[PDB]
Amino acid sequence: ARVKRGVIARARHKKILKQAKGYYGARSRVYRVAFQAVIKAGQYAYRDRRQRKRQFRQLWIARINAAARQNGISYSKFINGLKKASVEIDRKILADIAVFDKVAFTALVEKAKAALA
Amino acid sequence: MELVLKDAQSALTVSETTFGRDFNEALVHQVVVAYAAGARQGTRAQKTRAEVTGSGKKPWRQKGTGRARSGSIKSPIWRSGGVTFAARPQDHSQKVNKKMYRGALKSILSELVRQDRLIVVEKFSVEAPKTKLLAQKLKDMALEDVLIITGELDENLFLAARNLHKVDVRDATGIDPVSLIAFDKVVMTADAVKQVEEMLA
Amino acid sequence: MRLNTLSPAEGSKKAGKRLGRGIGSGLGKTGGRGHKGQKSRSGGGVRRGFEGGQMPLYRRLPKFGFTSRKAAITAEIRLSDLAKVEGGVVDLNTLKAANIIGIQIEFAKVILAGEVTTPVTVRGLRVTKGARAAIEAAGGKIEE
Amino acid sequence: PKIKTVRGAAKRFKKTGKGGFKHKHANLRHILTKKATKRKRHLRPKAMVSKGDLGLVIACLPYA
RNA sequence: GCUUGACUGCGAGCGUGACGGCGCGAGCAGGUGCGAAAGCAGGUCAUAGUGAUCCGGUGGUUCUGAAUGGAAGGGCCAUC
RNA sequence: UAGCGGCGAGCGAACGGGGAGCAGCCCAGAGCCUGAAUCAGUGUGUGUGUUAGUGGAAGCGUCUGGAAAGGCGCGCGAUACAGGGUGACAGCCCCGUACACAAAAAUGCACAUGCUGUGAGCUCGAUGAGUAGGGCGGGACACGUGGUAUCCUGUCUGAAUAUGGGGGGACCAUCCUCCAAGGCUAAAUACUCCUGACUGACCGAUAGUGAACCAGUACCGUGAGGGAAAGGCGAAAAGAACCCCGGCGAGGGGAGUGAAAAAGAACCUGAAACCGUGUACGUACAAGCAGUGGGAGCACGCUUAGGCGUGUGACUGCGUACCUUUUGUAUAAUGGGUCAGCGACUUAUAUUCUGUAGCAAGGUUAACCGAAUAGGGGAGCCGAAGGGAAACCGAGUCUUAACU
Ligand SMILES: [K+]
Ligand SMILES: [K+]
Ligand SMILES: [K+]
Ligand SMILES: [K+]
Ligand SMILES: [K+]
Ligand SMILES: [K+]
Ligand SMILES: [K+]
Ligand SMILES: [K+]
Ligand SMILES: [K+]
Ligand SMILES: [K+]
Ligand SMILES: [K+]
Ligand SMILES: [K+]
Ligand SMILES: [K+]
Ligand SMILES: [K+]
Ligand SMILES: [K+]
Ligand SMILES: [Mg+2]
Ligand SMILES: [Mg+2]
Ligand SMILES: [Mg+2]
Ligand SMILES: [Mg+2]
Ligand SMILES: [Mg+2]
Ligand SMILES: [Mg+2]
Ligand SMILES: [Mg+2]
Ligand SMILES: [Mg+2]
Ligand SMILES: [Mg+2]
Ligand SMILES: [Mg+2]
Ligand SMILES: [Mg+2]
Ligand SMILES: [Mg+2]
Ligand SMILES: [Mg+2]
Ligand SMILES: [Mg+2]
Ligand SMILES: [Mg+2]
Ligand SMILES: [Mg+2]
Ligand SMILES: [Mg+2]
Ligand SMILES: [Mg+2]
Ligand SMILES: [Mg+2]
Ligand SMILES: [Mg+2]
Ligand SMILES: [Mg+2]
Ligand SMILES: [Mg+2]
Ligand SMILES: [Mg+2]
Ligand SMILES: [Mg+2]
Ligand SMILES: [Mg+2]
Ligand SMILES: [Mg+2]
Ligand SMILES: [Mg+2]
Ligand SMILES: [Mg+2]
Ligand SMILES: [Mg+2]
Ligand SMILES: [Mg+2]
Ligand SMILES: [Mg+2]
Ligand SMILES: [Mg+2]
Ligand SMILES: [Mg+2]
Ligand SMILES: [Mg+2]
Ligand SMILES: [Mg+2]
Ligand SMILES: [Mg+2]
Ligand SMILES: [Mg+2]
Ligand SMILES: [Mg+2]
Ligand SMILES: [Mg+2]
Ligand SMILES: [Mg+2]
Ligand SMILES: [Mg+2]
Ligand SMILES: [Mg+2]
Ligand SMILES: [Mg+2]
Ligand SMILES: [Mg+2]
Ligand SMILES: [Mg+2]
Ligand SMILES: [Mg+2]
Ligand SMILES: [Mg+2]
Repeated sequence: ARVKRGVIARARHKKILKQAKGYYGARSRVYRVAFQAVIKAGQYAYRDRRQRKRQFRQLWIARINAAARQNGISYSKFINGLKKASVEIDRKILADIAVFDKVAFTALVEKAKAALA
Repeated sequence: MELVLKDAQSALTVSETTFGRDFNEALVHQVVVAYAAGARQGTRAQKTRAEVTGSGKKPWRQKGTGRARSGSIKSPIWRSGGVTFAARPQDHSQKVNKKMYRGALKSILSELVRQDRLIVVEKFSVEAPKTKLLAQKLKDMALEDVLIITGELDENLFLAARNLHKVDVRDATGIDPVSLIAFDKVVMTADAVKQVEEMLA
Repeated sequence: MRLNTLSPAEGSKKAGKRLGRGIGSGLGKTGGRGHKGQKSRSGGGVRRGFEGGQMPLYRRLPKFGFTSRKAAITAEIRLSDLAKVEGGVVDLNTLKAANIIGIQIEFAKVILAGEVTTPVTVRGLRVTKGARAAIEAAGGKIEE
Repeated sequence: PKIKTVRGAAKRFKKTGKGGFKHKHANLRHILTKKATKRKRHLRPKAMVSKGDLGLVIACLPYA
C-alpha cells in the first residue's frame, strides 16, 4: 500500500500560498517563507483584536476631551459629572455625538456641569 | 422452531439455538474480518538498505568536503536507496476460536431467518448440466442473487450454476460466514438444514 | 446484515500511536522520548535488572535452595477430579487415562479441594486427612 | 523468540501465592563472629521483595 | 565477692533507609547467673571499630541422591 | 524448563508425548543345491504423459459521439461471464475460454515378457585389535574441568574377545539393557541458475530489479572493482502536398490532416520554483522581520441608489523570521538559496497490562489429517492450592523441643 504524497502536499502548500496573497517577494511565492508570514499574520491579528478595542476607546476619549473643552470642561470632570447625573451613554456614542450633533453634546455638558454644581 | 418449505409446504422443525438466537454483531464482525484476512496472500517485499544492489564504499570522506556525511549509497534517505522498513511476505490469517466461529454462523443463520433471506426447499436440482435450465428455475422462484446449499452437491447443478455470477452452489459442509451474508437469498434443501443443524448443534 | 453494515463493538479497536507526525498529534518531533540521553536513541536503553552500575538486586542477594526432581513427577488431585475418571476406581493409570495428571507423574496426593459426591475407591495414592474424611463421608474407601 | 529468564534472578527469588517474591536475606554468608546473634537470627527467615524492587524482579523473571 | 544473660528459639510494636539493609524493643518458650527477695541480666554510658554477591573451605544435619542400594555432588544450619 | 555460566553478559538440553514417513539387508565361509530372490546394462509390445496442433456457442435496432463495446429498446449462448484485443466500458466483432479431439518422429514414466550378468534357500560354522580401555595435550557434547559420565584423537601405551565385552552422568555393588573396532539402504527433509501455468488489500518510471529504453551499457578506475541517466504524438501516420519570410538555413506564418496540432515529433496531462508582456492602483523628504489593527484616495464591477464587492493602499497604533539547543536566543549560536519529488517509531516472535468478544471451573488446541478459512486432532499450555531449600504436609504449611 504505497501512498504518493503529491496531490495532498500540493493542496496544503496552495492553501498557505493563497493566504499569503499581497505579501512582498518570497512571502507570496515561496512556501517556507509564506508559511512563516501567514502564522505571524495570524499572531498579529489575534493580538490586534484586543488592541482594536483599546485604540478605539483612546480615540473616543480624545474626541470627547476636545468637545468637552470647547464647552468649558475637561474630559475627567465631564465623565464624573455624567456619572453623578446617572447618564450611562458610553464613549463610542459620546464621541459620535461630539462630531455629528454639537448641540446635543452641549446639552450633555450642561447636564454634567449641573450634577457637579 | 419451524420453517415452512416453499415447494412442499410442510414444517421442518429446527433448534432455537441455531436458527432463533439473537444477532451478535460484534462476534459476527470479528469472524467476517478474520475470514477476509484468511483470503490474503501476503506476497510482497521491498529491499532494505542491506538488499539494494551496490557497494559498501563510503561515498565521500567523513570530514572536509562541506557535504552532509554519507555512509552508504543504499541509505533510505537517498534516491535509489533501501526502504527503511522494507516489507517481507506476511501471514495475515487470524485465529478464530471454534466456538466463536460456530456462534457467528448461528447468529448469521438466525438473522437470515428474521430477514426472510433463508428459503427452505425439499429438493433443488436440474435435469441436465444446462445453464438455461437453472436460469429459468431461478426466474420461476423469483431468485437472482442466491446461495444454493444442498445436502449433496449435484454435478448437473454445479455445472449449470458455474457461468451465473449471481448464483453459487455449495454443499452444507462448505458454508462460510461471508457467503451467507454476501448473497441476497440463501436457498437450503431440507437435507442441508439437518446437516447444518447437526454441524452447529 | 450486509458486508457494509457490520461494525466492531465500541472500544474493541483502539487506534495505534503514530509518533513523529506533527504538533497536533501530541507525539510530534521527539515522539514521546524526551530530550537526549541513551533512552532517546534508536536501540537505546539498558538491559533488564541494570541499576546504573550499583550491584543489582539479583546479585547483591544470595542464591538459595535446590530443585527437586521428585517434585516434577508428583501431582495433586482435587476431590472434584475423583468423579472425572472412568469406572469409580482412582489410581495413577485411571487418572492418566482421564487426562487429570501427566503421563510421567509417578506419585499423586488427593487434597481437600472441591467436593466429592459419589463413592470412589482410591488405590495407591496418598490422601490428606481432610480428603480422607470427604471420600469416606461420600461412601468411598482408600487402599494403600 | 521466547523471552529468556535472567537465570541468576531465578536462583534468588521465588514467586508467592499473591504474586510477590520471597528472597533470602543478605549478610549471612560470612564475617559472622562479629555479628550479634539477634541480627543473624532476624536474617535467617526469607523476606518479601519491596515495592520499589518488584518492577526489576518481574522484568528478570517473565516466566515466574 | 560470686559468676557466664557476651544464653538458644522467637517477638507485639516502633524508628531509619530508593533499595540492599541498619536500629530500638516489652513480652512468650527453654535453660542459666547473681541476690534474702523484689528483681535484674539476650555484652560493654550511648553514638565509629566496617565489606554485598559469587566461588570455595571446615563441622553438623528426620533434606536430596539421574536404573536400584549406597556414594559423589547439591541443599539446610553453624562458621571461615 | 534441567542445567552450563568472570553463576556475569549470555548459552541452553534430554527423558517423555503428539505427528510426517516408514524397510530392511550384506560381507568377515565352507557344504548341499540348483541357479529359484532381486538389483543394474541392452531390448521390444502395452498403456500414460512431454515435445507441433484441430474444432469450439450466441446481436441486432436506435440515441450521443470523431469513433460505441456506453445509454435506451428488444433478442440469443452459457459444462464457455477466465483473460486479452478492437476508434470510449463487448458473454454473442476478433483472439480465446468450458468442453471435445490430435502425433510421422523422438522421448520421461509405469507396469509386461526376453537376453546378459547378479546369484536366493537351507544346515553347520564364524562374529571386525594397535582396537576398547588407560596416561599426557586439545577438541566435541546445552555441560567453560567441574564431583564430570559419554564421544573424537595429536602423543605414549594397550585388553578381554561371548565362561567375553559396552552402557545406564564421578565411583562401587546388584540388576537391566545392548553387542564397538566392516559395509549398503528408499520415504518423510533442504534448495531454485532454469521451464510452464496461475496468483497477489505487491511497485507503477526519484517507485519496482542497477537495468520498463540496445544496462552491467555510457562513464570512472592500472586493476580488482565501481556504475548512471533515459518510458507515453495519434484511433489511425492521416508524421503537415503547396505558398510565404529566411542563408536552396535555424525558426516561423499560412494551407492541409485530424475529434483535437497551446496532440507537430523539443509531441498525453502539463503543477511549483524561476523569467517575461499587458492592465489597475501605489511609489522619487523616506528609515528597521515588511505584517497586523485603523484608514483616505483611485480604478473596475454590481445595483434598494443606499451602499456593497474586488484590486490597490497614502497616512497612522502595534510589531526584532523559523527550527534547533538551552538557565536564557532578534541574537552576532545551529540549520535551511528556492521549488517539486523522496526522506525517520517498523516487522516477527515471546511476555505483561488495558479495552472488547467467546466460553466459563474451566478455557484453548500445536504439528498434522482434511480438496476443505469447515470438520478432525486436547500432544500440550494456562487456571481451579498453598507452604517449605527439600523430603514432605496440605486449607494449611514453614519456623522451633514447642509456640502466648
Ligand atoms: K456461479
Ligand atoms: K514516553
Ligand atoms: K528467660
Ligand atoms: K448501441
Ligand atoms: K471482450
Ligand atoms: K588409545
Ligand atoms: K552386562
Ligand atoms: K546499483
Ligand atoms: K536506478
Ligand atoms: K502599519
Ligand atoms: K550552548
Ligand atoms: K559559530
Ligand atoms: K501486547
Ligand atoms: K483479553
Ligand atoms: K500460621
Ligand atoms: Mg499505487
Ligand atoms: Mg504567484
Ligand atoms: Mg529502490
Ligand atoms: Mg481448526
Ligand atoms: Mg506534549
Ligand atoms: Mg533533539
Ligand atoms: Mg540533558
Ligand atoms: Mg531522557
Ligand atoms: Mg543504530
Ligand atoms: Mg494430557
Ligand atoms: Mg553459610
Ligand atoms: Mg510484627
Ligand atoms: Mg570461578
Ligand atoms: Mg542412584
Ligand atoms: Mg547411575
Ligand atoms: Mg554437605
Ligand atoms: Mg468462437
Ligand atoms: Mg478516449
Ligand atoms: Mg562385533
Ligand atoms: Mg567407550
Ligand atoms: Mg582412546
Ligand atoms: Mg576416561
Ligand atoms: Mg583425555
Ligand atoms: Mg576438552
Ligand atoms: Mg561449575
Ligand atoms: Mg560407565
Ligand atoms: Mg570409535
Ligand atoms: Mg529505476
Ligand atoms: Mg511521470
Ligand atoms: Mg579504461
Ligand atoms: Mg498510442
Ligand atoms: Mg521549415
Ligand atoms: Mg489518450
Ligand atoms: Mg504536452
Ligand atoms: Mg505622487
Ligand atoms: Mg525634511
Ligand atoms: Mg513623496
Ligand atoms: Mg531603508
Ligand atoms: Mg483592516
Ligand atoms: Mg514600531
Ligand atoms: Mg550557554
Ligand atoms: Mg527576546
Ligand atoms: Mg544580522
Ligand atoms: Mg542566526
Ligand atoms: Mg552545534
Ligand atoms: Mg547556512
Ligand atoms: Mg504447590
